[PDB]
Amino acid sequence: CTFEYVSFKNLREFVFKNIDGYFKIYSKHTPINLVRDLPQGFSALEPLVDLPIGINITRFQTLL
Amino acid sequence: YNYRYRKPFERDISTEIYQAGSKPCNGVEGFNCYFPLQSYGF
Ligand SMILES: *[C@@H]1O[C@H](CO)[C@@H](O[C@@H]2O[C@H](CO)[C@@H](O)[C@H](O)[C@H]2NC(C)=O)[C@H](O)[C@H]1NC(C)=O
Repeated sequence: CTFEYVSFKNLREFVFKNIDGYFKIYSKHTPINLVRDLPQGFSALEPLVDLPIGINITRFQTLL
Repeated sequence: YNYRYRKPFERDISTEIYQAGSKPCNGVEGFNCYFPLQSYGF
């Protein structure tokens, strides 16, 4: 509790990774034709955030 | 006695026991079963 912060067509994409207590986040957003599964093409995710929190992660869950 | 000691930029304040052997220490004190923090005699 030592840290706190505040800032189907929408395919919204993310990458998350953690290194020596830093925790890095990247993303992209697009509208799409087919909604069922990952549509064929190409685009790159771009950085958002890094948090120096120090946690030793092994699990996660989506908040519906 | 307020000061104490037990990876790169790891921190963990856990009370989980130092076992000195494969005993069922189960997080509880005993012979070969010791609390992880020790105090500096400053
Ligand atoms: C994540 O947790 C593990 C334990 O599950 C930590 O492991 C310790 O790492 C140091 C390396 O300097 C060893 O000397 C200790 O013996 C390890 N502990 C045990 C119980 O084996 C690990 O360091 C943690 N990583 C971070 C970044 O917090």
